[PDB]
Amino acid sequence: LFPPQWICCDIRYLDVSILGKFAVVMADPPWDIHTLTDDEMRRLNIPVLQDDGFLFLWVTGRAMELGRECLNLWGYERVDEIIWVKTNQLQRIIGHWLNHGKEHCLVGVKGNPQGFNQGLDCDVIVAEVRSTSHKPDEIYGMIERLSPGTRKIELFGRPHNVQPNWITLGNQLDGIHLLDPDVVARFKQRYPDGIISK
Amino acid sequence: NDYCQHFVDTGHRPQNFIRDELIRLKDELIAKSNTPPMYLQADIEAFDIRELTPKFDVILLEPPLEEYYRETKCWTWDDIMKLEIDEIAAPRSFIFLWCGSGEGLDLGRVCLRKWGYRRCEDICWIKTNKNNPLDPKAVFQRTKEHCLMGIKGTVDIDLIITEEPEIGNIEKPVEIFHIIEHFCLGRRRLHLFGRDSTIRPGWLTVGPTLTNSNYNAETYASYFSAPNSYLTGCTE
Ligand SMILES: CNc1cc(N2CCC[C@@](O)(CNC(=O)c3ccc(CN4CCC(C)CC4)cc3)C2)ncn1
Ligand SMILES: [Mg+2]
Ligand SMILES: [Mg+2]
Ligand SMILES: [Mg+2]
Ligand SMILES: [Mg+2]
Repeated sequence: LFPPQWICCDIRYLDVSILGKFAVVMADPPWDIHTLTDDEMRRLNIPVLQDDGFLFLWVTGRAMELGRECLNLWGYERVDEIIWVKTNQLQRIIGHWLNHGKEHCLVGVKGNPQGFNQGLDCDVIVAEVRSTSHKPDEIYGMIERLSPGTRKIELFGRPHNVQPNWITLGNQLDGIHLLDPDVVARFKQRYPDGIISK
Repeated sequence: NDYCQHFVDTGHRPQNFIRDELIRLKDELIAKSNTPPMYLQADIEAFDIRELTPKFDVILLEPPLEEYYRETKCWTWDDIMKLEIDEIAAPRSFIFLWCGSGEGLDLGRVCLRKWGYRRCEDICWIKTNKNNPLDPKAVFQRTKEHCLMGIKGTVDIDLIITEEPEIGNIEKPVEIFHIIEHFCLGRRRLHLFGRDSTIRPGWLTVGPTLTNSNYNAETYASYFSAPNSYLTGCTE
Protein backbone atom coordinates (compact mmCIF):
# COMPACT_ATOMS: atom_id res chain seq x y z
CA LEU A 1 0.00 0.00 0.00
CA PHE A 2 1.71 3.13 1.35
CA PRO A 3 4.88 3.33 -0.88
CA PRO A 4 4.78 4.75 -4.43
CA GLN A 5 2.93 2.72 -7.05
CA TRP A 6 2.56 3.31 -10.74
CA ILE A 7 1.31 1.86 -14.04
CA CYS A 8 2.76 2.71 -17.43
CA CYS A 9 -0.31 2.76 -19.67
CA ASP A 10 -2.45 4.73 -22.05
CA ILE A 11 -5.10 6.08 -19.73
CA ARG A 12 -7.65 5.88 -22.57
CA TYR A 13 -7.45 2.07 -22.56
CA LEU A 14 -6.66 1.00 -18.99
CA ASP A 15 -9.56 -0.63 -17.14
CA VAL A 16 -9.41 1.58 -14.05
CA SER A 17 -12.08 -0.51 -12.31
CA ILE A 18 -9.26 -2.77 -11.12
CA LEU A 19 -7.84 0.07 -9.00
CA GLY A 20 -10.51 0.54 -6.33
CA LYS A 21 -11.78 3.79 -4.82
CA PHE A 22 -9.74 6.87 -3.98
CA ALA A 23 -10.21 9.79 -1.60
CA VAL A 24 -8.52 12.21 -4.01
CA VAL A 25 -8.03 12.14 -7.76
CA MET A 26 -5.56 14.45 -9.49
CA ALA A 27 -5.29 14.91 -13.23
CA ASP A 28 -2.97 16.99 -15.42
CA PRO A 29 -4.42 16.14 -18.83
CA PRO A 30 -2.78 16.93 -22.19
CA TRP A 31 -5.65 19.10 -23.35
CA ASP A 32 -6.04 19.80 -27.07
CA ILE A 33 -5.23 23.51 -26.81
CA HIS A 34 -3.46 25.81 -29.40
CA THR A 35 -2.78 15.20 -26.80
CA LEU A 36 -6.32 13.84 -26.19
CA THR A 37 -9.33 15.12 -28.11
CA ASP A 38 -12.18 16.71 -26.21
CA ASP A 39 -14.27 13.57 -26.75
CA GLU A 40 -11.54 11.30 -25.39
CA MET A 41 -11.30 13.56 -22.36
CA ARG A 42 -15.09 13.43 -21.78
CA ARG A 43 -15.13 9.65 -22.05
CA LEU A 44 -12.40 8.95 -19.47
CA ASN A 45 -13.80 6.57 -16.87
CA ILE A 46 -13.24 9.06 -14.03
CA PRO A 47 -16.63 8.21 -12.42
CA VAL A 48 -15.58 4.70 -11.35
CA LEU A 49 -12.66 6.08 -9.33
CA GLN A 50 -14.50 7.71 -6.44
CA ASP A 51 -17.67 7.51 -4.41
CA ASP A 52 -16.97 10.39 -2.04
CA GLY A 53 -14.00 12.70 -2.38
CA PHE A 54 -12.22 15.38 -4.32
CA LEU A 55 -10.78 15.81 -7.79
CA PHE A 56 -7.95 18.18 -8.65
CA LEU A 57 -8.00 19.15 -12.33
CA TRP A 58 -5.25 21.28 -13.89
CA VAL A 59 -6.53 23.53 -16.70
CA THR A 60 -5.24 26.16 -19.08
CA GLY A 61 -6.59 28.19 -21.95
CA ARG A 62 -9.88 26.93 -23.28
CA ALA A 63 -9.61 23.90 -20.97
CA MET A 64 -10.70 26.26 -18.18
CA GLU A 65 -14.15 25.79 -19.74
CA LEU A 66 -13.79 22.28 -21.15
CA GLY A 67 -12.38 21.12 -17.81
CA ARG A 68 -15.46 22.53 -16.10
CA GLU A 69 -17.55 20.53 -18.58
CA CYS A 70 -15.69 17.28 -17.87
CA LEU A 71 -15.77 17.98 -14.16
CA ASN A 72 -19.58 18.23 -14.16
CA LEU A 73 -19.91 15.42 -16.70
CA TRP A 74 -18.01 13.06 -14.37
CA GLY A 75 -20.36 13.92 -11.48
CA TYR A 76 -18.39 16.57 -9.59
CA GLU A 77 -19.28 20.06 -8.40
CA ARG A 78 -16.50 22.68 -8.61
CA VAL A 79 -16.09 24.05 -5.06
CA ASP A 80 -12.65 25.69 -5.27
CA GLU A 81 -9.94 26.76 -7.67
CA ILE A 82 -6.27 26.77 -6.74
CA ILE A 83 -3.77 29.02 -8.49
CA TRP A 84 -0.05 28.45 -8.48
CA VAL A 85 1.87 31.71 -8.76
CA LYS A 86 5.06 30.89 -10.66
CA THR A 87 8.21 32.58 -9.29
CA ASN A 88 11.97 32.32 -9.75
CA GLN A 89 14.50 31.39 -7.07
CA LEU A 90 14.31 35.04 -5.89
CA GLN A 91 10.50 34.97 -5.33
CA ARG A 92 9.59 37.27 -8.24
CA ILE A 93 6.87 36.45 -10.77
CA ILE A 94 8.00 34.79 -14.02
CA GLY A 95 -3.25 33.46 -24.25
CA HIS A 96 -2.51 36.77 -25.91
CA TRP A 97 -3.55 40.12 -24.33
CA LEU A 98 -1.97 39.20 -20.97
CA ASN A 99 1.15 37.39 -19.88
CA HIS A 100 0.40 34.42 -17.63
CA GLY A 101 1.82 34.36 -14.11
CA LYS A 102 -0.14 31.38 -12.83
CA GLU A 103 -1.57 27.93 -13.49
CA HIS A 104 -5.10 26.95 -12.50
CA CYS A 105 -6.24 23.79 -10.72
CA LEU A 106 -9.99 23.23 -10.38
CA VAL A 107 -11.19 21.46 -7.25
CA GLY A 108 -14.32 19.32 -7.58
CA VAL A 109 -16.23 17.40 -4.93
CA LYS A 110 -18.28 14.22 -5.43
CA GLY A 111 -20.66 12.56 -2.97
CA ASN A 112 -20.39 13.69 0.66
CA PRO A 113 -16.78 13.33 1.86
CA GLN A 114 -16.32 13.05 5.60
CA GLY A 115 -13.26 13.39 7.79
CA PHE A 116 -11.33 15.79 5.59
CA ASN A 117 -9.47 18.79 6.93
CA GLN A 118 -11.14 21.52 4.95
CA GLY A 119 -9.65 25.00 5.33
CA LEU A 120 -6.13 24.22 6.53
CA ASP A 121 -4.51 25.61 3.40
CA CYS A 122 -5.34 28.62 1.31
CA ASP A 123 -6.10 28.56 -2.41
CA VAL A 124 -2.80 30.11 -3.54
CA ILE A 125 0.51 28.32 -4.17
CA VAL A 126 3.71 30.33 -4.54
CA ALA A 127 6.56 28.15 -5.79
CA GLU A 128 9.51 28.15 -8.16
CA VAL A 129 9.09 27.00 -11.77
CA ARG A 130 11.38 23.98 -11.83
CA SER A 131 11.12 22.02 -15.07
CA THR A 132 8.77 22.87 -17.89
CA SER A 133 5.49 21.07 -17.22
CA HIS A 134 6.61 20.02 -13.70
CA LYS A 135 3.87 20.63 -11.20
CA PRO A 136 4.72 22.12 -7.78
CA ASP A 137 5.32 19.61 -5.01
CA GLU A 138 3.31 21.79 -2.57
CA ILE A 139 0.05 20.44 -4.06
CA TYR A 140 0.83 16.97 -2.62
CA GLY A 141 1.31 18.54 0.82
CA MET A 142 -1.99 20.41 0.60
CA ILE A 143 -3.68 17.21 -0.56
CA GLU A 144 -2.08 15.14 2.22
CA ARG A 145 -3.06 17.60 4.94
CA LEU A 146 -6.57 17.68 3.49
CA SER A 147 -6.96 13.89 3.54
CA PRO A 148 -4.13 12.21 5.45
CA GLY A 149 -3.42 8.52 5.01
CA THR A 150 -6.06 7.94 2.32
CA ARG A 151 -5.69 6.36 -1.13
CA LYS A 152 -4.91 8.78 -3.97
CA ILE A 153 -4.54 8.39 -7.75
CA GLU A 154 -2.82 10.71 -10.25
CA LEU A 155 -3.60 10.59 -13.96
CA PHE A 156 -1.12 11.74 -16.61
CA GLY A 157 1.68 11.91 -14.08
CA ARG A 158 5.39 11.68 -14.84
CA PRO A 159 8.02 9.59 -12.97
CA HIS A 160 8.98 12.52 -10.72
CA ASN A 161 5.33 12.62 -9.56
CA VAL A 162 5.32 9.23 -7.81
CA GLN A 163 4.54 9.77 -4.11
CA PRO A 164 3.62 7.55 -1.16
CA ASN A 165 -0.12 6.81 -0.80
CA TRP A 166 -0.38 7.62 -4.53
CA ILE A 167 -0.83 5.45 -7.59
CA THR A 168 0.50 7.22 -10.67
CA LEU A 169 -0.75 6.53 -14.20
CA GLY A 170 1.08 7.80 -17.26
CA ASN A 171 2.48 6.66 -20.58
CA GLN A 172 6.12 7.53 -19.73
CA LEU A 173 6.41 5.62 -16.48
CA ASP A 174 8.79 2.69 -16.07
CA GLY A 175 6.71 -0.46 -16.34
CA ILE A 176 4.19 -1.59 -13.72
CA HIS A 177 4.95 -1.29 -10.00
CA LEU A 178 2.08 -2.38 -7.75
CA LEU A 179 2.15 -3.49 -4.11
CA ASP A 180 -1.41 -3.15 -2.80
CA PRO A 181 -2.62 -6.76 -2.51
CA ASP A 182 -6.18 -6.01 -3.70
CA VAL A 183 -4.85 -4.09 -6.71
CA VAL A 184 -2.35 -6.82 -7.59
CA ALA A 185 -5.11 -9.45 -7.52
CA ARG A 186 -7.61 -7.58 -9.69
CA PHE A 187 -4.78 -6.62 -12.07
CA LYS A 188 -3.80 -10.27 -12.51
CA GLN A 189 -7.43 -11.34 -13.04
CA ARG A 190 -8.04 -8.57 -15.60
CA TYR A 191 -4.59 -8.74 -17.26
CA PRO A 192 -3.30 -12.34 -16.87
CA ASP A 193 -0.59 -11.81 -19.50
CA GLY A 194 0.42 -8.28 -18.47
CA ILE A 195 -0.77 -6.53 -21.67
CA ILE A 196 -3.25 -3.63 -21.91
CA SER A 197 -4.78 -3.18 -25.38
CA LYS A 198 -8.46 -2.55 -26.16
CA ASN B 1 10.72 26.80 0.41
CA ASP B 2 7.22 25.42 1.17
CA TYR B 3 5.12 28.55 1.75
CA CYS B 4 1.91 26.47 2.06
CA GLN B 5 3.36 24.56 5.01
CA HIS B 6 4.55 27.97 6.23
CA PHE B 7 0.99 29.32 5.96
CA VAL B 8 -0.31 26.37 7.97
CA ASP B 9 2.46 26.95 10.55
CA THR B 10 2.11 30.75 10.95
CA GLY B 11 -0.93 32.07 9.05
CA HIS B 12 1.14 34.16 6.61
CA ARG B 13 -0.41 33.56 3.20
CA PRO B 14 2.09 32.28 0.59
CA GLN B 15 1.51 35.43 -1.46
CA ASN B 16 2.98 37.60 1.34
CA PHE B 17 6.45 36.48 0.19
CA ILE B 18 6.26 37.55 -3.45
CA ARG B 19 8.78 40.33 -4.02
CA ASP B 20 8.62 43.25 -6.48
CA GLU B 21 11.51 49.74 -20.55
CA LEU B 22 8.86 52.42 -19.89
CA ILE B 23 5.12 51.96 -20.49
CA ARG B 24 4.72 55.55 -19.31
CA LEU B 25 4.04 56.90 -22.83
CA LYS B 26 0.96 54.68 -23.10
CA ASP B 27 -0.40 56.00 -19.78
CA GLU B 28 0.34 59.60 -20.87
CA LEU B 29 -1.42 59.13 -24.22
CA ILE B 30 -4.32 57.47 -22.38
CA ALA B 31 -4.54 60.63 -20.30
CA LYS B 32 -4.53 62.99 -23.29
CA SER B 33 -7.14 60.88 -25.07
CA ASN B 34 -9.47 60.37 -22.07
CA THR B 35 -12.96 61.82 -22.14
CA PRO B 36 -14.11 63.82 -19.12
CA PRO B 37 -15.62 61.59 -16.43
CA MET B 38 -19.32 60.93 -16.95
CA TYR B 39 -21.53 59.28 -14.36
CA LEU B 40 -25.20 58.48 -13.81
CA GLN B 41 -27.14 57.37 -10.78
CA ALA B 42 -29.35 54.50 -11.89
CA ASP B 43 -31.08 51.55 -10.25
CA ILE B 44 -29.74 49.01 -12.73
CA GLU B 45 -32.35 46.39 -11.81
CA ALA B 46 -35.18 48.82 -12.70
CA PHE B 47 -33.24 50.64 -15.44
CA ASP B 48 -33.62 50.03 -19.16
CA ILE B 49 -29.99 49.48 -20.14
CA ARG B 50 -30.60 50.49 -23.77
CA GLU B 51 -30.69 54.18 -22.77
CA LEU B 52 -26.89 53.98 -22.35
CA THR B 53 -25.59 54.79 -25.84
CA PRO B 54 -23.52 54.58 -27.99
CA LYS B 55 -22.37 50.95 -27.88
CA PHE B 56 -19.39 50.46 -25.59
CA ASP B 57 -15.92 49.24 -26.48
CA VAL B 58 -15.23 48.12 -22.89
CA ILE B 59 -17.58 47.12 -20.07
CA LEU B 60 -16.35 46.73 -16.49
CA LEU B 61 -19.05 44.96 -14.53
CA GLU B 62 -18.84 44.90 -10.74
CA PRO B 63 -22.12 43.53 -9.35
CA PRO B 64 -22.34 43.59 -5.55
CA LEU B 65 -22.16 39.91 -4.58
CA GLU B 66 -23.36 38.69 -1.19
CA GLU B 67 -19.97 37.13 -0.56
CA TYR B 68 -18.46 40.63 -0.55
CA TYR B 69 -20.44 41.16 2.70
CA ARG B 70 -19.38 38.25 4.91
CA GLU B 71 -19.24 40.04 8.27
CA THR B 72 -21.12 43.09 6.94
CA LYS B 73 -28.89 45.36 -2.07
CA CYS B 74 -26.80 42.33 -3.07
CA TRP B 75 -27.11 40.94 -6.59
CA THR B 76 -27.36 37.22 -7.18
CA TRP B 77 -26.07 35.54 -10.29
CA ASP B 78 -29.76 35.14 -11.18
CA ASP B 79 -30.10 38.94 -11.25
CA ILE B 80 -26.77 39.38 -13.05
CA MET B 81 -27.43 36.83 -15.80
CA LYS B 82 -30.59 38.77 -16.71
CA LEU B 83 -28.77 42.02 -17.58
CA GLU B 84 -29.09 42.75 -21.27
CA ILE B 85 -25.37 43.34 -21.63
CA ASP B 86 -25.38 42.23 -25.28
CA GLU B 87 -27.74 45.12 -26.08
CA ILE B 88 -25.11 47.75 -25.20
CA ALA B 89 -21.87 46.00 -26.22
CA ALA B 90 -20.21 47.08 -29.46
CA PRO B 91 -19.89 44.21 -31.98
CA ARG B 92 -16.20 44.13 -31.25
CA SER B 93 -15.76 44.85 -27.55
CA PHE B 94 -14.41 43.52 -24.27
CA ILE B 95 -15.90 42.80 -20.87
CA PHE B 96 -14.22 42.54 -17.49
CA LEU B 97 -16.50 40.79 -15.00
CA TRP B 98 -15.61 40.58 -11.28
CA CYS B 99 -16.79 37.10 -10.24
CA GLY B 100 -15.62 36.66 -6.65
CA SER B 101 -14.20 33.27 -5.71
CA GLY B 102 -17.20 30.96 -5.34
CA GLU B 103 -19.94 29.97 -7.77
CA GLY B 104 -19.33 33.18 -9.76
CA LEU B 105 -16.30 31.46 -11.27
CA ASP B 106 -18.81 29.18 -13.04
CA LEU B 107 -21.86 31.45 -13.29
CA GLY B 108 -19.79 34.37 -14.59
CA ARG B 109 -18.61 32.16 -17.45
CA VAL B 110 -22.24 31.32 -18.28
CA CYS B 111 -22.96 35.08 -18.28
CA LEU B 112 -20.06 35.76 -20.65
CA ARG B 113 -21.35 33.12 -23.05
CA LYS B 114 -24.95 34.30 -22.71
CA TRP B 115 -23.89 37.83 -23.76
CA GLY B 116 -21.88 36.57 -26.72
CA TYR B 117 -18.33 36.72 -25.36
CA ARG B 118 -15.53 34.17 -25.15
CA ARG B 119 -13.22 34.27 -22.14
CA CYS B 120 -9.65 35.10 -23.16
CA GLU B 121 -8.07 35.89 -19.75
CA ASP B 122 -8.65 35.10 -16.08
CA ILE B 123 -7.23 37.92 -13.95
CA CYS B 124 -6.63 36.95 -10.31
CA TRP B 125 -6.62 39.51 -7.51
CA ILE B 126 -4.39 37.89 -4.91
CA LYS B 127 -4.84 39.44 -1.46
CA THR B 128 -1.90 39.49 0.97
CA ASN B 129 -2.34 39.51 4.77
CA LYS B 130 0.96 41.00 5.99
CA ASN B 131 -1.00 43.17 8.47
CA ASN B 132 -2.99 40.36 10.10
CA PRO B 133 -1.60 36.80 9.83
CA LEU B 134 -15.30 29.55 5.26
CA ASP B 135 -18.06 29.02 2.70
CA PRO B 136 -19.73 25.64 3.50
CA LYS B 137 -18.60 24.25 0.14
CA ALA B 138 -15.04 25.56 0.44
CA VAL B 139 -12.17 23.10 0.64
CA PHE B 140 -9.56 25.80 1.10
CA GLN B 141 -9.26 29.26 2.57
CA ARG B 142 -10.10 31.75 -0.17
CA THR B 143 -7.54 34.54 -0.52
CA LYS B 144 -8.24 35.72 -4.07
CA GLU B 145 -10.92 37.03 -6.43
CA HIS B 146 -11.23 36.58 -10.20
CA CYS B 147 -11.97 39.15 -12.90
CA LEU B 148 -12.85 37.39 -16.17
CA MET B 149 -11.93 39.09 -19.45
CA GLY B 150 -14.28 38.39 -22.35
CA ILE B 151 -14.01 39.22 -26.05
CA LYS B 152 -16.68 39.39 -28.74
CA GLY B 153 -16.15 40.07 -32.39
CA THR B 154 -12.87 39.74 -34.22
CA VAL B 155 2.56 44.56 -21.35
CA ASP B 156 0.72 43.26 -18.26
CA ILE B 157 0.46 40.05 -16.24
CA ASP B 158 -2.83 38.40 -15.26
CA LEU B 159 -2.19 38.96 -11.51
CA ILE B 160 -2.92 41.88 -9.17
CA ILE B 161 -1.36 41.58 -5.70
CA THR B 162 -2.46 43.91 -2.90
CA GLU B 163 -3.11 43.73 0.82
CA GLU B 164 -6.55 42.47 1.71
CA PRO B 165 -8.88 45.44 2.33
CA GLU B 166 -10.44 46.06 5.73
CA ILE B 167 -13.71 44.33 6.54
CA GLY B 168 -16.69 45.89 4.77
CA ASN B 169 -14.52 47.61 2.14
CA ILE B 170 -15.72 46.25 -1.19
CA GLU B 171 -13.42 48.24 -3.48
CA LYS B 172 -11.57 46.36 -6.16
CA PRO B 173 -7.95 47.37 -6.83
CA VAL B 174 -7.67 50.37 -9.12
CA GLU B 175 -4.93 48.39 -10.87
CA ILE B 176 -7.71 46.76 -12.90
CA PHE B 177 -8.28 50.10 -14.67
CA HIS B 178 -4.62 50.29 -15.72
CA ILE B 179 -4.70 46.75 -17.12
CA ILE B 180 -7.83 47.57 -19.14
CA GLU B 181 -6.52 50.98 -20.25
CA HIS B 182 -3.09 49.62 -21.24
CA PHE B 183 -4.87 47.43 -23.83
CA CYS B 184 -6.05 50.49 -25.87
CA LEU B 185 -9.39 48.84 -26.63
CA GLY B 186 -11.28 52.01 -27.53
CA ARG B 187 -12.66 55.00 -25.75
CA ARG B 188 -16.28 54.05 -24.99
CA ARG B 189 -15.74 52.53 -21.55
CA LEU B 190 -18.59 51.70 -19.18
CA HIS B 191 -18.33 50.79 -15.49
CA LEU B 192 -21.54 49.22 -14.21
CA PHE B 193 -22.04 49.27 -10.43
CA GLY B 194 -19.29 51.83 -10.01
CA ARG B 195 -19.46 54.28 -7.13
CA ASP B 196 -18.67 57.92 -6.37
CA SER B 197 -15.24 56.60 -5.33
CA THR B 198 -14.57 54.91 -8.69
CA ILE B 199 -15.37 57.79 -11.04
CA ARG B 200 -12.50 58.21 -13.45
CA PRO B 201 -11.62 60.17 -16.61
CA GLY B 202 -12.12 58.09 -19.71
CA TRP B 203 -15.09 56.22 -18.16
CA LEU B 204 -18.86 56.43 -17.89
CA THR B 205 -19.81 55.17 -14.41
CA VAL B 206 -23.35 53.85 -13.76
CA GLY B 207 -24.54 52.65 -10.38
CA PRO B 208 -27.27 52.90 -7.76
CA THR B 209 -25.23 54.62 -5.07
CA LEU B 210 -23.91 57.58 -7.04
CA THR B 211 -24.94 60.83 -5.40
CA ASN B 212 -24.76 62.99 -8.52
CA SER B 213 -25.15 62.50 -12.26
CA ASN B 214 -23.86 64.43 -15.24
CA TYR B 215 -24.62 61.94 -18.05
CA ASN B 216 -26.17 63.18 -21.29
CA ALA B 217 -26.34 60.68 -24.15
CA GLU B 218 -25.91 63.35 -26.81
CA THR B 219 -23.04 65.05 -24.96
CA TYR B 220 -21.46 61.64 -24.36
CA ALA B 221 -21.78 60.65 -28.04
CA SER B 222 -20.21 63.95 -29.16
CA TYR B 223 -16.94 62.72 -27.61
CA PHE B 224 -16.69 59.95 -30.23
CA SER B 225 -18.11 61.62 -33.35
CA ALA B 226 -15.87 62.14 -36.37
CA PRO B 227 -12.96 62.47 -36.59
CA ASN B 228 -12.68 60.65 -33.22
CA SER B 229 -14.78 57.55 -33.86
CA TYR B 230 -12.13 54.78 -33.94
CA LEU B 231 -9.24 56.07 -31.79
CA THR B 232 -7.75 53.39 -29.60
CA GLY B 233 -7.48 55.73 -26.65
CA CYS B 234 -3.67 55.51 -27.01
CA THR B 235 -3.07 58.04 -29.80
CA GLU B 236 -2.94 61.83 -30.21
C1 LIG C 1 -2.38 9.23 -24.94
N1 LIG C 1 -2.80 8.90 -23.59
C2 LIG C 1 -1.94 9.13 -22.45
C3 LIG C 1 -1.18 10.25 -22.40
C4 LIG C 1 -0.37 10.46 -21.33
N2 LIG C 1 0.45 11.66 -21.28
C5 LIG C 1 0.93 12.27 -22.51
C6 LIG C 1 2.46 12.31 -22.50
C7 LIG C 1 3.03 12.82 -21.18
C8 LIG C 1 2.45 12.12 -19.94
O1 LIG C 1 2.85 10.78 -19.87
C9 LIG C 1 2.94 12.84 -18.70
N3 LIG C 1 2.19 14.08 -18.55
C10 LIG C 1 2.84 15.32 -18.94
O2 LIG C 1 3.96 15.28 -19.35
C11 LIG C 1 2.16 16.69 -18.82
C12 LIG C 1 2.96 17.68 -18.32
C13 LIG C 1 2.45 18.94 -18.17
C14 LIG C 1 1.15 19.27 -18.51
C15 LIG C 1 0.67 20.72 -18.30
N4 LIG C 1 0.74 21.06 -17.02
C16 LIG C 1 -0.24 21.88 -16.70
C17 LIG C 1 -0.34 22.10 -15.18
C18 LIG C 1 1.02 22.44 -14.57
C19 LIG C 1 0.99 22.20 -13.07
C20 LIG C 1 2.11 21.57 -15.20
C21 LIG C 1 1.90 21.62 -16.71
C22 LIG C 1 0.34 18.27 -19.02
C23 LIG C 1 0.85 16.97 -19.17
C24 LIG C 1 0.92 12.16 -20.00
N5 LIG C 1 -0.33 9.59 -20.33
C25 LIG C 1 -1.10 8.47 -20.38
N6 LIG C 1 -1.91 8.25 -21.45
MG1 LIG D 1 -4.09 33.96 -22.26
MG1 LIG E 1 9.59 18.54 -7.99
MG1 LIG F 1 -1.28 27.63 0.02
MG1 LIG G 1 -0.78 52.31 -16.12
